[PDB]
Amino acid sequence: ATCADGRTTANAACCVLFPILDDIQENLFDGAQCGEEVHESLRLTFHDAIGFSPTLGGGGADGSIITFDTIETNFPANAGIDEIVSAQKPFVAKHNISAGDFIQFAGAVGVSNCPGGVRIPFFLGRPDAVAASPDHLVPEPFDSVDTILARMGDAGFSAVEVVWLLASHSIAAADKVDPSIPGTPFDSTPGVFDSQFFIETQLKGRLFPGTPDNKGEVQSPLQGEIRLQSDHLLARDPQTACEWQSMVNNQPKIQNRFAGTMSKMALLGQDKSKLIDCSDIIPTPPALVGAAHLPAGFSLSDVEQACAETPFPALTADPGPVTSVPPVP
Ligand code: HEM
Ligand SMILES: [Ca+2]
Ligand SMILES: [Ca+2]
Repeated sequence: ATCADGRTTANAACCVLFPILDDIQENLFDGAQCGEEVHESLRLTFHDAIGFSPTLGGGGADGSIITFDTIETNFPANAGIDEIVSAQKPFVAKHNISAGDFIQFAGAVGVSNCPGGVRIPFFLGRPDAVAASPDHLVPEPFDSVDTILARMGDAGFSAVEVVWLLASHSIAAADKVDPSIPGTPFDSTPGVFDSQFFIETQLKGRLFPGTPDNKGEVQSPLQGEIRLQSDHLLARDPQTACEWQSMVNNQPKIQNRFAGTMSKMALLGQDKSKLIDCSDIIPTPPALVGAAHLPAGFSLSDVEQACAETPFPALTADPGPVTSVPPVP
């Protein structure tokens, strides 16, 4: 079909997304960048969609975290979901689509801004949220591996699918894990969608950045990087360790699995055959910047290998001496 300004798309219903793309790129993503706002909106897709259980209830990706912010925003697990929700609300009100659609749309666009990023399939027509999500549906970093895999399993995800989704921590920081150091990223290149997250979580920890005693934090191998307790355990648990390691220096797999599982996540509580494919609206991501590497000063011996069938790949270390990682601006 051909839309108002001559831009085209497969299905005419998708035309409404064009002016919304333009607005959010300029006014939410600070000029189509891969910074905080993108990170924040990516997180939001999860906090929305994961509110779904065949036993416990919840409408999955339905925008209920926005429509029922008052309730959900005040779940312990949704700490710091405030700003994101409050930031997207004017766009939701102003524009032409449901909150469920907007949350996933912005997330997908946001990802497409990150170097090494991938186009996430996007479908239109989620109806307004019916009710709030029930409590206890959002995984926390201090949840054990069994609790995390059970919850994600209950939502519809296998163990390997969890690992694939955690590629999101490649473009991610923390504000509330250690409040003393807001904006501390989970890997060295928070503005690039790459495998550094899967590499650097496998390294032997060295120190606590910021303060030493926080719920859901373990020692990080790098100053200016934070390691979630959960990610640390997932890189090493027999259920997830080998798949985790398989992501290392494997950009095409990372892109493929992330796009596939994100689309599955975005469809939680929904029906693909009852939506319109609006995937061609999603822009083309910039190519990957940089190659897989150990941090400077590090070597293979600093990797705590935990995949029983397959050894950790050979990676070189960055030229020079050990160094920190700036908080996310
Ligand atoms: C599976 C268990 C998971 C746990 C326990 C977990 C935990 C966390 C925690 C504690 C933070 C920091 C929040 C803060 O203190 O500010 C965070 C950030 C983030 N999470 Fe995860 N997460 C999980 C899975 C996921 C998934 C499936 C996605 C999918 C998109 C995701 C996307 C993000 C992003 C993009 C950020 C960065 C937010 C920012 O930098 O502003 N996470 N996560
Ligand atoms: Ca929801
Ligand atoms: Ca990265």
